[PDB]
Amino acid sequence: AVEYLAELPEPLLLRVLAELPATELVQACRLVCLRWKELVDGAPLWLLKCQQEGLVPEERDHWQQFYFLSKRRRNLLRNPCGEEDLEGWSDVEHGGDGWKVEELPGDNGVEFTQDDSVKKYFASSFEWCRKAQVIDLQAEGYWEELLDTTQPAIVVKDWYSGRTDAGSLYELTVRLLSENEDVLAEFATGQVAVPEDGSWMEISHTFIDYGPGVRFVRFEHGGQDSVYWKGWFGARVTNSSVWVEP
Amino acid sequence: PSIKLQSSDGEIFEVDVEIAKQSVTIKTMLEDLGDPVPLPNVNAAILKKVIQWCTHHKDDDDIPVWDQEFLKVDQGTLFELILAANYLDIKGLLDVTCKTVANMIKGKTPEEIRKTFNIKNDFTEEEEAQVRK
Repeated sequence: AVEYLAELPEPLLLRVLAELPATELVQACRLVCLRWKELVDGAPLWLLKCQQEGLVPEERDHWQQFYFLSKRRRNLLRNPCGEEDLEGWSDVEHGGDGWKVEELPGDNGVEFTQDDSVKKYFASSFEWCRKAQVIDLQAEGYWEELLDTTQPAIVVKDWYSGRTDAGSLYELTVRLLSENEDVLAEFATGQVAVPEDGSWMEISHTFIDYGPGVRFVRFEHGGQDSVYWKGWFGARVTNSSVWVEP
Repeated sequence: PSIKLQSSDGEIFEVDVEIAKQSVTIKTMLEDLGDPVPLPNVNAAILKKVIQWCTHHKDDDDIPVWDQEFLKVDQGTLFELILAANYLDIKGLLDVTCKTVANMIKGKTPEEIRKTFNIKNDFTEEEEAQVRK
């Protein structure tokens, strides 16, 4: 009876398996035979796929998990800067003259230093302007057992500023939500006074050890002027991001 | 600019120290004894195809078109080839030959891969599939 590739030494079978898409490895290859199941559930296969794809930043909480999280790491918010218009944003509250998308640097505002692929921002008016996204975590590639057991870091970031010729206010509320959309964790800023001098500010929060059951991230933020003028003198928001960290 | 090689089954092969340099294990065989260099783990048939691949890649993803026709060998010899490549430490041959076997598994069902590689259905309990994990 002839069995060649199969009696292949493990490090060499690993090289063959590493060539395959993680997705097939987990779904088809695992189901071939017990030797393959054990390899696919092991560290070395995935440690190999990680170093092969430059992901390596000895041991791990799960090398397979590291791999999927690393490959899948991306901003989960649609249209964070206004390049589409208000597209992708929901529960949009247009207070005063509403949100208006504008080009950087603003009229009486500072440049966006921290990343210069960012070219636009959303400007608020003289009543509260708000907008939100609800991110479905499984839809984005984060499976239940990862969410309930690993509970990987959910990183949330936002950028706000105001005009140098007008006072303004900013608000951010990020919620972790159950399958049923009950609230399991909440990061709220309260009302923040935007810097006087029009400098861009970054607000950042990482959710870790958040317990089991997290299925959605609700990102909400808002702005308004504190001088009550017609036009768009309120807080400017851009470059909002949400991602899961490997 | 010329070096003699001896396979497991006695046979001698002559090749330039230039193409016989891609094999890192025998490239390290200039120093440490510099009357062929004995290769106990490769037979003559395989050592031939090994120098042949190396004389095509003297100088020097999707895998080159020649290598594809070159690796149009039977299954047993592919196995022999990845072992030779690993034995001789020709990184290029190993990558391409493992790639070739991988392509045999690509997109196939468990049943289909057991058939093409004559692996037995090992499982004792119900084969429950995992998706993304």
